[PDB]
Amino acid sequence: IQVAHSSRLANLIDYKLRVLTQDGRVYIGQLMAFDKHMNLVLNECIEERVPKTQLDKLRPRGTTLNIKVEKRVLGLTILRGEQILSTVVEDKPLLSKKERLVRDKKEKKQAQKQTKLRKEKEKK
Amino acid sequence: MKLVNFLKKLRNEQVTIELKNGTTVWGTLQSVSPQMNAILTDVKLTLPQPRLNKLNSNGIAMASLYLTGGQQPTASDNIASLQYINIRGNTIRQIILPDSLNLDSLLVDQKQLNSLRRS
Amino acid sequence: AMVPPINCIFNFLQQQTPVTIWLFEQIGIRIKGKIVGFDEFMNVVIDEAVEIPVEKGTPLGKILLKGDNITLITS
Amino acid sequence: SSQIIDRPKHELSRAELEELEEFEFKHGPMSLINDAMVTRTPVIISLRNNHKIIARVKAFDRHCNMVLENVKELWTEKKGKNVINRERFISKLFLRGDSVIVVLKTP
Amino acid sequence: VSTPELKKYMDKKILLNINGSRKVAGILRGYDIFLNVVLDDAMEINNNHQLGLQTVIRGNSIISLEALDAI
Amino acid sequence: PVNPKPFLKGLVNHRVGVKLKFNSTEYRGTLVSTDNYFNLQLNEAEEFVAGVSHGTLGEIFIRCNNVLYIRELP
Amino acid sequence: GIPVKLLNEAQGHIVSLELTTGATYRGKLVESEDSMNVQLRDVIATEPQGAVTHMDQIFVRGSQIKFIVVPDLLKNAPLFKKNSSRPMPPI
Amino acid sequence: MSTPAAEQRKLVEQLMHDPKICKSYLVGECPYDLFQGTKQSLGKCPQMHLTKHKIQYEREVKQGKTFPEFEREYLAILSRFVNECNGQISVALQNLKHQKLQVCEVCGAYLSRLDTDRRLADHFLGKIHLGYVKMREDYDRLMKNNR
Amino acid sequence: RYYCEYCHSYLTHDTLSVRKSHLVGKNHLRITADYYRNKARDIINKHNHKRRHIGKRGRKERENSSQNETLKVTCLSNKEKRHIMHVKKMNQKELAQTSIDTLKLLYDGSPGYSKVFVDANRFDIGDLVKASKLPQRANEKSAHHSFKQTSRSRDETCESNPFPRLNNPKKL
Amino acid sequence: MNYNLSKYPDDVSRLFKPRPPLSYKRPTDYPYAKRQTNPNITGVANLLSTSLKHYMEEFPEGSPNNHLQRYEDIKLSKIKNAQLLDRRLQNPNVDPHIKDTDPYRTIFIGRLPYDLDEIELQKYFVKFGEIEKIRIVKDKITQKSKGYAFIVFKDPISSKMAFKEIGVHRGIQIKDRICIVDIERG
RNA sequence: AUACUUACCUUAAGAUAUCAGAGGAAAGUCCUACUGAUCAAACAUGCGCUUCCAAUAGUAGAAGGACGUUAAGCAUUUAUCAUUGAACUAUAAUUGUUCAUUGAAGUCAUUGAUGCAAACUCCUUGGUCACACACACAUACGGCGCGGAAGGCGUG
RNA sequence: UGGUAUGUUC
Ligand SMILES: [Zn+2]
Repeated sequence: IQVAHSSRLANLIDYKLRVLTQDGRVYIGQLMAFDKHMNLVLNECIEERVPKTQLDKLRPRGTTLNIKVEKRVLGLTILRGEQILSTVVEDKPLLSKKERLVRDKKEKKQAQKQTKLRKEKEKK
Repeated sequence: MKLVNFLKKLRNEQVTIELKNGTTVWGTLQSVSPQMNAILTDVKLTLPQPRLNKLNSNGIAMASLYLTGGQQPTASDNIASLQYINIRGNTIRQIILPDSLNLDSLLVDQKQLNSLRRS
Repeated sequence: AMVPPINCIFNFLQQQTPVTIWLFEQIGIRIKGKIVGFDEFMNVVIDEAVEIPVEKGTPLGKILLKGDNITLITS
Repeated sequence: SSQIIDRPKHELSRAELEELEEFEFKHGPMSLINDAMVTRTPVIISLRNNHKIIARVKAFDRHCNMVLENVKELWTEKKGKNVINRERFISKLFLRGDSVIVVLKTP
Repeated sequence: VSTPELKKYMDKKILLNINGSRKVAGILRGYDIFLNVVLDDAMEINNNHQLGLQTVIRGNSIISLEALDAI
Repeated sequence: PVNPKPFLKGLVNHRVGVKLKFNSTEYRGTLVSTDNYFNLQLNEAEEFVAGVSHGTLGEIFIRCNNVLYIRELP
Repeated sequence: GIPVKLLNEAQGHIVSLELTTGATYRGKLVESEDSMNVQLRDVIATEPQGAVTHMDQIFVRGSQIKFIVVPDLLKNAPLFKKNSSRPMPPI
Repeated sequence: MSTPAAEQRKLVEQLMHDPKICKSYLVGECPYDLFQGTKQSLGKCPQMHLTKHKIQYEREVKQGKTFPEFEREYLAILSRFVNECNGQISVALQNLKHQKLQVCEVCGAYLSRLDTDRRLADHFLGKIHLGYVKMREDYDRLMKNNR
Repeated sequence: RYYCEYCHSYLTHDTLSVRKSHLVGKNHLRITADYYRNKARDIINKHNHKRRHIGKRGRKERENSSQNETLKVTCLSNKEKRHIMHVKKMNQKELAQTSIDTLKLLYDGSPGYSKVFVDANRFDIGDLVKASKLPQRANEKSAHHSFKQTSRSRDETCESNPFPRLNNPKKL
Repeated sequence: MNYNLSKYPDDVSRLFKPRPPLSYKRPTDYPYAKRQTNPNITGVANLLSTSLKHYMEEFPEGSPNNHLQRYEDIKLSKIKNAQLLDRRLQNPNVDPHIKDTDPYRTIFIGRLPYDLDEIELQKYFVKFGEIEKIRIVKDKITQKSKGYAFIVFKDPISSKMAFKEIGVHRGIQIKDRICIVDIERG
């Protein structure tokens, strides 16, 4: 997967991130929101960690290393920004960029209609 | 004077960020936030072994490199080559700058010079 | 009636009641002494301070103790 | 001068803030680094991860972050009896300010 | 900024873990906006030795403050 | 009845010993000037990593967060 | 910002939070603050080495939180909507 | 106010005989302070109030060397608000004289008999009503201690 | 400022008292309940298709379909499917609110019954049901409902109801 | 979920049914009491005898701080313009050219046209009083008329009304400009 | 819906690209449907640009899962502390060993945990597009069908 | 010159 060179964390809404924390744990999920303190909200994020028993297979010396990774499933979590260490992008969004544009124009139309209605209703 | 405004001027240059884990991030630098949130692109995370046999290394940062998803499975040393890393600012210990850039052009704060001419 | 902790430190000052100050651990000493003046940041100055390992420890005279370290102030 | 030092910073005007920053760098504790910036003498800086750097200060800052040239990093590594002195030369370096413990001006 | 919501825990016995190991139980008399707390008749649960007649705890070092009473 | 900021203003150009929180390292020296963050500048300072004195140090800037206490020396 | 407001959405619903010491807590979220201080009620508490107990209420200082897990329906909360229009605020 | 550290400094700076010190705060509740939060606030208290004077005053009462002309000063404060709002509640009773409504003096405002006990309990737990209640029973307690 | 996207309404400068008063308001609470009822209804009844990726059938496949036969398709009318989908949605709703509570009926006289099945005297959620009641500020609804509340105490012993069978029970 | 601590009815609170409880995993980091950065930060003075001497033999001269040079250049050019301003202020009584009769009759006019004349502006002042002397100031380096002139009238009351009129009416109509007028003030 | 009653509130400031040049209200300020250069955003628009897009001539396969089964798989390893009495070995206050008694805590698990490995079953995802059933290629390989996805670069 | 909230009356 290739990510745009000028893509800040505001562009990467709905991409699937790979957040790394201080205790060596990786959180993987769809990005929903972020903040000034850099504390995310992740939709289907699944925590992974390397157990202390599997860890010495990572130490520098078969061809490929195989690390059984203890993963827990949690859903719609908010992380805290103090713990976050770095974020990487794993997967693109579901919808295409064109199709995302179509949805956004549609939603702008529907919202403007609803507030026009709410105004003309409060007048009568 | 804030040196973050110095550091924002770099913006397309191969740096090496040495973080507080011990992990070093080598790569082309895109923007830097006002809290020193570096965004690098073509990065090569690596964790230097300590050249003495019995001394291990950071173990938590070994776990952090494997869990990034970019460690080459055949690789002997802890290196992880990954497009687009984003780094929260409090992690950076020091930033190894390139050899070539001239400091005496870059370190001129335009705003300090601005007020000092104005007053 | 509530006593806020500024008021409790100020009562320790005003009655000169001798305090044991628990610093946070991995340092491993405690400061006994009397509180002469305290800060907004909970820096305190201590007259006739003693430091104690974790009751034979050394005396310090009067110190300024930075409040980032202090864990308990007890009497 | 003294009155701007004593007053709380949320009250002070913008020009007073800039004035206080110049005053604390000129007549202050960070004035040490400033003298070594101007007199171009090396400083020894002791970091929080037990590394010692010897370098000249090209610029410094409110948080004690400093741009350094001709940086030389010295460190030692020990396991049991064994100890090794490792040293490294870097040409130009940014140093974030929170790692520093003590900064010494070389005579 | 905003004072913590501990108006319901006043004058009740409370156990809080200072740092990560110590556990101090006392009566909560007052609180600050940093979550400093001053509690009378403290004791350090391990045998458990009493602290003193009046203690303050810097809320930097408090993690959690469960209440061993009615609320 | 002396508060910490007047205590540090009182110790200006007086011998003081600062001990850092790490190794029980202490620097004994004369206090030149102090900040609002209580950054410390010491002149003609000596270094005590234990009771053991290792050397003499010309001028040191001691960063504000590291110091455990500052005491006035005899 | 949005994440702190999402924590305010979850009041009265079972949340699970893991502190920085390692402990896990799952209980109703009674009150939460802009600082992230949370007060859980009827809470099942798992200590770092694994022992589980029951607490009637707990107040955790929000500085110590690693993460909070809220109910799964709240992804449909309206604060996630990008395109949204306001009714022209009054005086 | 802004950052928490700045907020404390104000409190500690306030922690650290009558020319620059108000007496009404030092006896009991300063009636400037009590309904300053609500709409009927006359405004800010013009004489300075400190917590250190309150601790010194608790020390002076606890030692027992009380000085009652201070309480006469405080009673001289209370009489204005008592007589003014008593005139104003008789104005309320005149308006109620000249859909069932009743006038409550102990808040100085209207209630209904039709409303239930919990809404009326809500009104009885107010800044205005409790400032009034501390004001009034303190006034009657000072009067019976004079007599 | 504070704006409630459920209620779609601005308010003045939010203080924790004013905002906390708004969030427990009645109008706000019915509108918020409606919002999540509608979103749960949507994530049930969203009727949207996967993409169909259609492969060219092999000839060896297409002989054996020529053998079997066409098979008849049953399709309802418009009015018929209107009625039948109303009925099916109603069946799923009442089968979702169905709960099995027989074992509470069977133990209705037992000696420790009030402490386990009343659910207000339990030791785990006894305090919580007490806290859950409401402010109950409109008592006109309480006087409009003219039943007796008829609470079971915790202090019951087996002396009351000695012989359960003396006309007191009804059949299962 | 037998009970509801929430504001919502029961049907709404069943919609917020949580996930199952989290499983337990053994920690891989340090327990909270054992966390510390580095203690035994060794001393700084050992460097000062030996390692600093290699550094000075290797890098004897620091590179010049040319970025501070630009701040000092704008400071010193400010000081230089202050000194030239001191000189130009150094070079009234010795003025001579405006040292005709007494300053009570002398009105100044400024921002009048450099390309104006003597006689038309003199008639402009003669509108409001008899003229005794008139004098344009032209730059002694090169004789562009500076746009300022001194007109001494026969009477100071007429010159006062002249200054009033030709300044207070937005600056009197010049050949191509707005000529304010006042007293001499010298 | 109105109205009335109360109760709770009624605010951090400032800014909107940069540098240089000409003009207007000696130092600086402000401004210019002024003018250069740089930057950033949107929208069009291109590159012989780079990667990826599933058998039907067949019963497949690729990518990712399983909080799936075989499965008690196969191999290791774990299941309290203090007091008192009794026998007991012994260089020994009785250190070792066994039985009972009082007190103190005590996540469930031992069909667990941990290490290793394999088979099987099943879920989601995709152009299951068009023309072809073809003798190519050293400058190593017409990248010379239409689309789609994602980036790189350029112009307006 | 306001907002949200509360409950009564019609
Ligand atoms: Zn609302």
